[PDB]
Amino acid sequence: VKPNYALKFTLAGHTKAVSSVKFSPNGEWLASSSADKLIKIWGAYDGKFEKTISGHKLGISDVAWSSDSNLLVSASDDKTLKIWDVSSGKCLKTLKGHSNYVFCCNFNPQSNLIVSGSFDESVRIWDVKTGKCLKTLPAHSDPVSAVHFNRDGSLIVSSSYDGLCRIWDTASGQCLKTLIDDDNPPVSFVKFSPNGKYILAATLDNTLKLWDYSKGKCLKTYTGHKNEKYCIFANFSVTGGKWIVSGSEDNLVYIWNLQTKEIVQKLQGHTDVVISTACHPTENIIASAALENDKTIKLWKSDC
Amino acid sequence: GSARAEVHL
Repeated sequence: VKPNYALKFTLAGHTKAVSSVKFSPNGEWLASSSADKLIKIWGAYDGKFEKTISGHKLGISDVAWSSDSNLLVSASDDKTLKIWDVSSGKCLKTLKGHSNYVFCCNFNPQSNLIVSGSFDESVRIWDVKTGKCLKTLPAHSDPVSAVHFNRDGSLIVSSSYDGLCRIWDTASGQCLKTLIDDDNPPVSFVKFSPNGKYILAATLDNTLKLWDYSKGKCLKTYTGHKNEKYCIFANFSVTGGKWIVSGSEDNLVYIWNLQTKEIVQKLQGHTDVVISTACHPTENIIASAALENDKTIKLWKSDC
Repeated sequence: GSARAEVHL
């Protein structure tokens, strides 16, 4: 079986390249971050603009929701992360500690911690309540492209332009594993699978790979798209058919069958690199965002 | 405008 995603809405608003889009865990909203220093909230089902959240001094590279859909955390070129209360729009805390651009961020499952990756080549773990840095991990030898907590939050996976994917013990900060294949291209994105058994990793050699974390080996590879310059997000679509979703440097959204690795659909419409995609938690809905020459977000819907 | 929207060598 194959999906039939069709364009339903195009969201205009950001004045510069959009950097990331994420659906709230409760499925009510879509948050977007942009090089325009802003975060915008949109209705997940109707694509209707809700509000703008401002505060950062420079462009934003990533934004993420807390487990209860009440908070957001953003990573910016101003070298800070900001925790926001979505309902009030207030900046609850500004996390200062990184010495260079903050590139990626995420809350842990209980949302009491935030993990961040920066151009300073480190990974930091922060306490949400106090906004204080708990640990600084000398994780890589190049910018950290992504950071993500596993299902129970005991592990953190990080990726970097240095070509490595490393898994860290949240409590001790010890490097528990370094994953790399036969080549050393920059690793542009990583994240644990929904069940926490795998790690989906993107490398700047036009490849996505599904790794078995425990065994430390590559199980599947997804190819066919273009990705050699930007850190494009990738997702696990689990509402209908089990797919792998990702933007591409040819302005398209690619969708692969996770098990067979075959391309099942390509979404056309954006006018620039699709830097970020996200899959709704309960409906077969995909949100995609593009760079500078496009500046829009698109919502696609499928029956399966 | 932001690191992610730029190319890194």
